[PDB]
Amino acid sequence: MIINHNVSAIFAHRTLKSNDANLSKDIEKLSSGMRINKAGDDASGLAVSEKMRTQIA
Amino acid sequence: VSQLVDEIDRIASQAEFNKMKLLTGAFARLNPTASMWFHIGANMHQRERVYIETMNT
Repeated sequence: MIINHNVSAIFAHRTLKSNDANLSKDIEKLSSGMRINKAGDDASGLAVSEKMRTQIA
Repeated sequence: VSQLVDEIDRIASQAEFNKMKLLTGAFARLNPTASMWFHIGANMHQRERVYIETMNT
């Protein structure tokens, strides 16, 4: 086995970072209660909600 | 009666959802300015038409 490179560990951490990223995006929604808290989740959905909040207030 | 008839016209022009007028006859069947379609599928031609008739005095 090649000992100067650990490709199998590379795949393990690369997937670990992606799963760690999506986990953080779910703590926000549970701690806040709103599906969209930052831009990027849904640009159109955030815009429509604010215009609705204009009518509500 | 003049007060009541006035309110109905006021409601028709001011019935608005997401900056779209509904009860003024915009989405009628015979001569509509806009046709409302809802996306209830994940494919190309999954569309069903919606009609809101004129409801002014």
